[PDB]
Amino acid sequence: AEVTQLSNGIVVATEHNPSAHTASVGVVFGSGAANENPYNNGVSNLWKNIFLSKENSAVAAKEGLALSSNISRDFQSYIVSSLPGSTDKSLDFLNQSFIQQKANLLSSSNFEATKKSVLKQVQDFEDNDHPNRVLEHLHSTAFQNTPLSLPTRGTLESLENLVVADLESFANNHFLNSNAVVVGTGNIKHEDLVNSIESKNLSLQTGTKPVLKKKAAFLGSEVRLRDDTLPKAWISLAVEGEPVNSPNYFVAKLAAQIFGSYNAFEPASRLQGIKLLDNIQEYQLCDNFNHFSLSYKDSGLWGFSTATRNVTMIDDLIHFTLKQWNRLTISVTDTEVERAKSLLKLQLGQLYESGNPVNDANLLGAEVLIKGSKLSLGEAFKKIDAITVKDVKAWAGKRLWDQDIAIAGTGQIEGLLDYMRIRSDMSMMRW
Amino acid sequence: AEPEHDERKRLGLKTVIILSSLYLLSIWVKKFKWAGIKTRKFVFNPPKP
Repeated sequence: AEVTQLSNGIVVATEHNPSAHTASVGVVFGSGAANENPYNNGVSNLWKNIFLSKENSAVAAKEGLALSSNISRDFQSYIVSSLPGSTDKSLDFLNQSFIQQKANLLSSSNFEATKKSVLKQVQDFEDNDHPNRVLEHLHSTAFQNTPLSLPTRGTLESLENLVVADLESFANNHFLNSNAVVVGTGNIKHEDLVNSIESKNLSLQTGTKPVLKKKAAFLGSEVRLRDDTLPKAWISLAVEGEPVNSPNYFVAKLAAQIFGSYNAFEPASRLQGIKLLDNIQEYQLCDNFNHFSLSYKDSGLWGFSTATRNVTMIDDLIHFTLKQWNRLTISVTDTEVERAKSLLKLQLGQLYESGNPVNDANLLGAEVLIKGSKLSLGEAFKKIDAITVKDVKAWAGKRLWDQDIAIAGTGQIEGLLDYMRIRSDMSMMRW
Repeated sequence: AEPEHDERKRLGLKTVIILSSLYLLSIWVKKFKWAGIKTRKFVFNPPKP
């Protein structure tokens, strides 16, 4: 439970844990899909793919190292996992790929083979992963003509028109030192890693800063991807949520826990202490749903996603769900809040403390890049337990009550009513 | 023949003012409630076989 972070020439962040069996090392840059353009959209995802290319991956496999990368909206990460003893050989492969081979990975035979793979990759996503496809379009319409609208995997049209030069241009503008953080998770000590880093000098493009842009903004709107050939309807609906480092960061996440997630086929899920379940189970309004409180640097999204085969009652699904959310402003109970606290801790714990260091790296990296530090799991619980019904009400009355929404859906959505009908349900009539 | 004349025209004045306002007002409310539909936009991408 130690969050150590020091700065020499580069900012080093680590979180050591005795028993772990393995150690993960990697660099996390403060720029992701939110930094791209509509035309070079997908460059970051492309970088990730060559970094994991058969060539670069085989070089690490001989050495007994495993590679992992993750492209997000606000950040980007390249991670190498190793045994606690080879904590130095991971750094050799890291530097060898970001300075030495930052020209060998970009060969005309490797690039074309990779491009052909991310194309079949992004295509497969759009053709079959409907729930994530819908969630991606939700960001697209909610944050249209703004940084958060760009999809992480990039679009097919911007991808196929991408060249080696675009990779370089992005790398020379974002893979900078002032826009990076070296992260180490597993079991290795902070002093053990910082020494191996401060050993090898050479700045390489120091003092250089990444380009600036315009602030992200939420726009109440919708995108309907109707497709009657699909056997279900997948929808996602949300309001402007909370950005990371917001006073209500936790109040929002708790609010989403109150309604939680559901799976009609799992006996135990049908028994949860969620009032909404009394309404949706009678006629089986859906196969599943899940609420979320997505947070990013400039903004976020609070809402839910759902999947259903009850195509003639989608209006009841949306109506009952929105009536429940109305409650947060006027009648949420003490016990609902308390149930949420307990469940929020359990989920927040299971995330922050998993038996996998690669997840730890992403969580640590993403946090330190935005606030310059990481809030300890024990510190979070103190904030969570401090939330009162009055807090949730004040939050809901500002973020949910009579506020614009963003909608996205695909499949048999003929039954999903017009925007104004959904929007009207964001409140209730009163004397 | 028309003993209600003076009073009738006075009531008409109030009636016409209220109704005129209600008319102009409803137009505005209608346009607002319809803005999402009126400016709605479609795109077609022919499905592959």
